[PDB]
Amino acid sequence: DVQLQESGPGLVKPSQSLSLTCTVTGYSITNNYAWNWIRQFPGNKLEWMGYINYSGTTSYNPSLKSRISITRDTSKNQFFLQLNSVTTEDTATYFCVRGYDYFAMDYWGQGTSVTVSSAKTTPPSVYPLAPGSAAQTNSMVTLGCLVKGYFPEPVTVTWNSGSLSSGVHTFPAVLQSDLYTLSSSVTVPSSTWPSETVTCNVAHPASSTKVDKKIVPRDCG
Amino acid sequence: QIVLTQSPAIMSASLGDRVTMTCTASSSVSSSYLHWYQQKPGSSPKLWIYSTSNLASGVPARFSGSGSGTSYSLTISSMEAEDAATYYCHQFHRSLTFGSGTKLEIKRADAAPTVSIFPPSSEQLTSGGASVVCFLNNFYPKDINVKWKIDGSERQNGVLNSWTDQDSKDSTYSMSSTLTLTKDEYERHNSYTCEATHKTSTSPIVKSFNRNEC
Amino acid sequence: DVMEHPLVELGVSYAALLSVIVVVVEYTMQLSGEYLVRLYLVDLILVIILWADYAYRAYKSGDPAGYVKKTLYEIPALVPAGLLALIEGHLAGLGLFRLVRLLRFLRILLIISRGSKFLSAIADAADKLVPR
Repeated sequence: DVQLQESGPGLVKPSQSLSLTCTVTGYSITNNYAWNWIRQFPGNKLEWMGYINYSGTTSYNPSLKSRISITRDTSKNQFFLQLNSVTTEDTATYFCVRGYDYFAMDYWGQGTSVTVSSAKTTPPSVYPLAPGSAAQTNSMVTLGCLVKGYFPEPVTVTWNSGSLSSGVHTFPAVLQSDLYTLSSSVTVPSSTWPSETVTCNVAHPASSTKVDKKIVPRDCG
Repeated sequence: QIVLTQSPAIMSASLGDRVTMTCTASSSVSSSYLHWYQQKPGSSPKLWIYSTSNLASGVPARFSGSGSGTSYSLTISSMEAEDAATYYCHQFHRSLTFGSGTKLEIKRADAAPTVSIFPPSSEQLTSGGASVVCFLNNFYPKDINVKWKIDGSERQNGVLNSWTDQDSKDSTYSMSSTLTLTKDEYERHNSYTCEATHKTSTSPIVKSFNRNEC
Repeated sequence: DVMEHPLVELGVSYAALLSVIVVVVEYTMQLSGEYLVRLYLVDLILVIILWADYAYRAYKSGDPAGYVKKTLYEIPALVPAGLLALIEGHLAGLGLFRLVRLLRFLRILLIISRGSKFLSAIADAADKLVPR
């Protein structure tokens, strides 16, 4: 059972070097085939970066030739990737992959997300989103929570500590100006809210932040 | 070094429909080096068809690959739910290059969006910010027009939209549209409206609130 | 007009030993290019020397054809090592890894074949010095 696993820092500063390690098990990288690094950008475009085959020879994507280096440590059955002077555009998910006959990529690592940014770790601000009910009414009610200004990804959003899981939509995050923002909406029966408490739980592991925000009906004062 | 252009870029098919997607190369590619991969959000791509027409081990018989030279295709005799994914072609000549991908979605009955608008929270205003949020949930198809009108006038600046991937259960789409303003900007106007025009009705869906009545 | 001068008999035998040394140097020494190319040139000259000798014994001994079919195990050794290296690289560059495997085996046969001729050389040398 051939298996590849990538490892290394998920964050890198612009101008610096990105380094990743691939540990292979179930097959020896000196036996045969090509051992590749393939990345996928945020928009999902795939790009082959280069490889080092069983004999140690390397082959690189011409657009990266002057910035990359792929090496290996046969005693540990691992191969490495080094990409110099990285920029914002090198943000992507990196995969270590085996190149079988005709370069068919038969075994892929699960991939590791690398973000290239100058931003510092920042916890999100969490705001409750409650209806102003100006001709609102209808069998269902939608509530939400805005999570903005955080870095890096990801954040985890749940409702009522997870007990409220149906009718939830947590949107993909977007970069506003080097910081991420997203919102999550939850739709519950009109009999549920505001009668019963509805709370958004937001966790941001990178900043060791955990916040709960109660959705309140435009306060009585 | 050749370029692989995949078409359609995005397509939807009803379960049971015949599905065909194409990989067109800028220059002739040897059939032994043309491979296809299937990828679903959250996971790595999987070898699906190799050397033009050879199905990978776990791949169901409904799939087939064909082609030669500068034109190849991947066909699904009968679309199944688990086939919804993005497919990529790949080739080698002087270097290794990937196609632009074809995202295959599930077609379902049209559904109008449920629209909700939300004024900035009192907590955010105290901090000096003012984000107005609008959710357009569970609609189909994904095509939709969303506009923000402040005191009646359309505004595009400060608007960011985010779409969820097609829902695994109901096959619908949902999106958020957020208008980010400073507290000062927000306080210069009264009416805030999010308007959505979708195939399901010639009449746009409009949700609004008046700031000075909050 | 068979140039079978003892100076040739000496060289043919001496080439069988050097041909084996070639494989050892290729395996042991981590030669790169310039020095690696020189190694393969030496090997090429050696294989040609041995190429002749073999074709010779072939012609006489019950004429060509017949002989070769009995001494096929001697063919693999007569393949220039630089030729296999050149081929392997070209095959790997094209991702023809299944073939790289077979080429690998052909290299094994080449080593065994030369080792076989190696032993014959020594045995023959022992005879010329201490006949028996």
